Amino acid sequence: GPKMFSNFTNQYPLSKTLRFELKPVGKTLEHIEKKGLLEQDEKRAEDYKKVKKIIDEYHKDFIEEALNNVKLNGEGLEEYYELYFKKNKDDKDKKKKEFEKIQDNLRKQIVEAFKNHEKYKNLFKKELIKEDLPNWLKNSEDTGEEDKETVEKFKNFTTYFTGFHENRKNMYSDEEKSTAIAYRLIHENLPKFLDNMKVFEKIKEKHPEAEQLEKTNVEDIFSLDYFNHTLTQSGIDIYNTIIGGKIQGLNEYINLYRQKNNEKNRKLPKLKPLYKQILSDFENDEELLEAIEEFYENLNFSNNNEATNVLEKLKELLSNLADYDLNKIYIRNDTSLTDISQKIFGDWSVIKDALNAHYDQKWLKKQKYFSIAELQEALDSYCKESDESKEQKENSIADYFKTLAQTKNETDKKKDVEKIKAFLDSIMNLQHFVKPLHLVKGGSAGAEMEKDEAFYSEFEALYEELSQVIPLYNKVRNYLTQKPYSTEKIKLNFENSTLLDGWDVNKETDNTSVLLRKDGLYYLGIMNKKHNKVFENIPESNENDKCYEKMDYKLLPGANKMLPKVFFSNKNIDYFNPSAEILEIYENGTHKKSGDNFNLDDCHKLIDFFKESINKHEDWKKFGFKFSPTSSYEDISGFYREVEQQGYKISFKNISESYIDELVDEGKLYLFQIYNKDFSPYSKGKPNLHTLYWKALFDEENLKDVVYKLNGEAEVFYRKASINETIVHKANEPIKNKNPLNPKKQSTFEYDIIKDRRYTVDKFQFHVPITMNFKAEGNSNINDEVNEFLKGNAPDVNIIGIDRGERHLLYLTLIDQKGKIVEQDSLNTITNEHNETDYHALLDDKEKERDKARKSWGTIENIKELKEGYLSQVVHKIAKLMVEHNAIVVMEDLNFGFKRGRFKVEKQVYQKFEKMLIDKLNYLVDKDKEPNEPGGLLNAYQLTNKFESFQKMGKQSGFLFYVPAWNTSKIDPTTGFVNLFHPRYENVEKAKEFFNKFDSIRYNSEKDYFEFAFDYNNFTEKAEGTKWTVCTYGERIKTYRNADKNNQWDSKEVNVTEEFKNLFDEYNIDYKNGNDLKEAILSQDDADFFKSLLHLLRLTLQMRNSITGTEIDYIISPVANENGEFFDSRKADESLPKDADANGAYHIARKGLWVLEQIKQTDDLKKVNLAISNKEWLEFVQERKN
RNA sequence: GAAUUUCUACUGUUGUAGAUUCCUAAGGCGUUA
DNA sequence: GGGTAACGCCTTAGGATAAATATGCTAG
DNA sequence: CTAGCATATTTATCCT
Ligand SMILES: [Mg+2]
Ligand SMILES: [Mg+2]
Ligand SMILES: [Mg+2]
Ligand SMILES: [Mg+2]
Ligand SMILES: [Mg+2]
Ligand SMILES: [Mg+2]
Repeated sequence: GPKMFSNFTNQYPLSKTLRFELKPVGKTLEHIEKKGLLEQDEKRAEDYKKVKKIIDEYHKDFIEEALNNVKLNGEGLEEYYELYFKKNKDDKDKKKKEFEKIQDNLRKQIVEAFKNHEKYKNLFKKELIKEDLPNWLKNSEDTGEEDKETVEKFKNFTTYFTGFHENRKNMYSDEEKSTAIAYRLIHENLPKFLDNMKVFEKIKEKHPEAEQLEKTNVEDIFSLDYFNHTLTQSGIDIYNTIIGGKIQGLNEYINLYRQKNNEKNRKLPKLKPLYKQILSDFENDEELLEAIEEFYENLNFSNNNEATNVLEKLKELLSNLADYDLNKIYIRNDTSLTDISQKIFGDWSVIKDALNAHYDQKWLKKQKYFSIAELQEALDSYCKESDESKEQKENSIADYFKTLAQTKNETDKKKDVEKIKAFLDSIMNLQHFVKPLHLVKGGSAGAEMEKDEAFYSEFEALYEELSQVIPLYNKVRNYLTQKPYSTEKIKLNFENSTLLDGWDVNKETDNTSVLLRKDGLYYLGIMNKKHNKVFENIPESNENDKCYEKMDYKLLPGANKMLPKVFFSNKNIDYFNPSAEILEIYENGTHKKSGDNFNLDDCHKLIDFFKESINKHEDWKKFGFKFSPTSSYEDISGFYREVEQQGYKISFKNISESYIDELVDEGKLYLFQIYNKDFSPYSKGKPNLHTLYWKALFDEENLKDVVYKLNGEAEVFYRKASINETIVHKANEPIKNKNPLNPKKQSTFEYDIIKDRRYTVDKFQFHVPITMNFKAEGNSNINDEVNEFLKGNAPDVNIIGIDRGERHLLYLTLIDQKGKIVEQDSLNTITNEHNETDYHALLDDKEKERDKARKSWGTIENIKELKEGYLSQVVHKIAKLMVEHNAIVVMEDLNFGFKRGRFKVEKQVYQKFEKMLIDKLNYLVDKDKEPNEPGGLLNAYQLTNKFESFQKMGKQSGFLFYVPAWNTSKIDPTTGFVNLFHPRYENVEKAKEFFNKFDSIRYNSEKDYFEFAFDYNNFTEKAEGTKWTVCTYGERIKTYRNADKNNQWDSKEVNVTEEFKNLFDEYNIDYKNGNDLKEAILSQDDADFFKSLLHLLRLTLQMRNSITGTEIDYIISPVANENGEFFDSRKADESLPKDADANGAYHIARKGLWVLEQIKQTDDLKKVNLAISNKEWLEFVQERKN
């Protein structure tokens, strides 16, 4: 039943941001436009970006000025150096504790260097933008009045930089966070420095020197006590340019020195550069047409002042190549030779084989440019693999050149993209063809001897005119290829530095924002900053008139900060009058547990004082606080949690509609409507999930016991129109349906349907942060509870396995505790309550669509978005199956245990799918369940730990278990047979030794198949399982090769029994009587027979028989299971996988079953390990009795 | 040639079904012309 | 495969606040 | 000289 997840609700809190659209009401938009609140806020974005860049430059200079004067102790540096070189050993107390201690000491030294500088006192305050930044700009000579004006525009608006200052505070921190300077300089740069030191101390001390030592100080860069110099960005740059790789560097020297096999193999010791210091570093179609016409005129011209037409001049010059001497004409060694071989002979390797077999035999002295005469000589004798005895090549190179020059097509001479693209295609095809004869740069590995003047002198001047296409083609491909709509939105402030930062009643003349509600529609009023007291004094609240519902939001944000601040402030300390004992308790930190002076009595006394002060405070005693007895508090954390949980209430006050209308009309209030398509009068179906969250924020049931909290610091954005031309489906005209399974062929609408209507007009935005499970205990890691429940009670817990199939996008298999399969279904088609969608067909069609439209340069993209919008349906299906069938979910481990390629859902997409399922199961609601029923809106399931990173999650994420997908597809489902063989092919001796360890090779008189009896103990350094009996009945499909004709990736159904019979009979081997075949197979000789026998042996052991063209893909067993029956996926009994992709999901489910058995058996929970091993998995599948 | 806070599949009829945590900052890696 | 940055991913970090306090303006 | 008001800016710092 539902007992499994009934106790896994309300575990830890979550925070999410809901997005809406703001529709201005009445004269809101008119007044917004009149006061120019949109241009101002779009200019503020540019000003904010420029001032942030200026502050970044200021921080750059401060970092360069601070780290320059720091001097590390050095002895601690030597301690870190020796600890880093103490070998692997073990993670004992020393290797970890002293490592962390020295790292923290160095980091704190760097941070102390930061703090000592005078500029650090007011680096994150109003002083920075008021005085320090203008003074710093004035000091700089280059400066600029524009920069000073931009900074001065924020002289009374500094609070707008609070988030940026918080972002920039992370760099000057002690904690080991990636966004820090000390952390970088002690954890990332220094290990690279020591690695460079050790690779130098190895390679240089070896002394096989052939490079320049650069000695004829110098070596001080690599010695110790120099890490102080490379602390700044200038030092890092100096170290990198010394390393190098326009000044010669050590890395360049060593890379050039790795040749002649003296040190070439030792490429790993290559010097890695240090990491960079933190925070340190066409127009239109008319112009394109003009450039195209200019190049056309430059190409053809009008045949004036001699023939300047490059198209025919180059053709004539190439036709004249035969008359020119071939002893001085050079040819490129690049893929142009491959093209020449493919065109002249039809084989792309003839010329290269001639050059590597007849021209010379060492490393061939590889040169960039060969000579035409040498190629002619080589082609005159190329061993004539398969051709006429005498080949009429003549001047084969020149013959091919002139052939492609004129007789190839006789069509070289010639606004729409098609014509321009075809012309460009022909042009750079010709330029690629003529490129081999061009001399690249000068002094390219020698050669470049005295050239043919009469040919090459004209050729070099002719080719430069045609070489202008490459930059032209680059510009064309850069300009022509650039999405229909745009998602750039301007943030709106409404003249308030702190807007929407909080909803509290007291803090509403400062944030100038309220919520209103009427007839189930939620509005948002952002009052003008000039009149911010309009809501302070409501004239009346009579109920006869139609009334809005203004929200009375009250909150106590943080108890640990708010309580001492209010109760221990010079303004209020007299009112509350803390006793001397309480003041001493707070000062000495006795209440805190982190301090060594922890005292339960002091903490309880402070808690009692806080309770009394809260009772005294007028705005806080209205919260209706109800605390536990003070004697039950373990520490101050419990009291703070209680205050935070109970310090939040929402009430709705009634205000006249006429007052709001007058405020909107007069321009004092900007009234929007928080809108969603579920808020429309025509909406009738199930509302969106975020709409349910928003409406539950203010529900009476929710407000009785808060589950949803309205968080402050919201944002209002403005998105401009992005799509000018519209594709509109006119009204009263039938529209063809896009769903083939839909019975209704056409639909008629009495109104227009504009494509992407949300992007053709200006739309406001509203991002509302909300919190789920406000009063949650905080069990962020439910693994201990899930494991305890699974061990205690699991007679009815099923297992679900998800594997990305080769053909099927994703395959699902649900199994019991006994391994019996209940449900098998490929997730390629999702059958929801409506007609099913063939997502496999969609992706299959759209991949072809994208690859064919890429040449057309239509920026369709998609594919990714469809595959990332497909996985949402799969996540919904998985959640439904988990809730309905009481099953855990087991998946592939993509960190350690990932699979190969050639699956539809690649590793990158599968990681995102796993992340999406983890996120969904963090808070899992059903739009159909009751609000209070478990799994409903107010009692949501929480079946997964909060997601932080792919690496942080281990082998268990709550109810999701991760297993290595090693040996999950190519295993028999019935028995546990696995093909662990790695035969390969070698000489006769090793093959004969291999076949010598088979127990018994024989022919079965009955049923007409071979028996290959053996034991796994003879093969590989493993001792597991028992002796198997591999047969020759269940292996059909075989492929010849990977490419080319007469051998290809083409399936050929062949009976291995018949082929084995023919192979044995054709060398007079007798097997009719049924005798053991070990004799007469040791006859040796005829190695090809051994290759054939070994290929059949590999053939008779493959599990997955696949055909590329046809969809059939079946797994068929080579061994029987206690009844002389060989498994076959084709003739399955619905208790075994029906498909070659089903086997992976079934075996992942079985791995999860093994995980469940391990959890149940162990009595040492909260410490047990779940990472399965290959030996244990092999023993599990080969468990004899099931 | 298809409406959406936003995405995907739709017509499920001014919308249907299921995802949907947003803003800012820093760093690392990969394709290539 | 020799010392190129426009895109495309990944990692990490801060926040999702009311109230005390300092400062500018009116008034004197 | 100048008490009071209104606004902008900073601050208060649990424990797992
Ligand atoms: Mg303000
Ligand atoms: Mg709906
Ligand atoms: Mg798999
Ligand atoms: Mg498979
Ligand atoms: Mg929708
Ligand atoms: Mg769409």
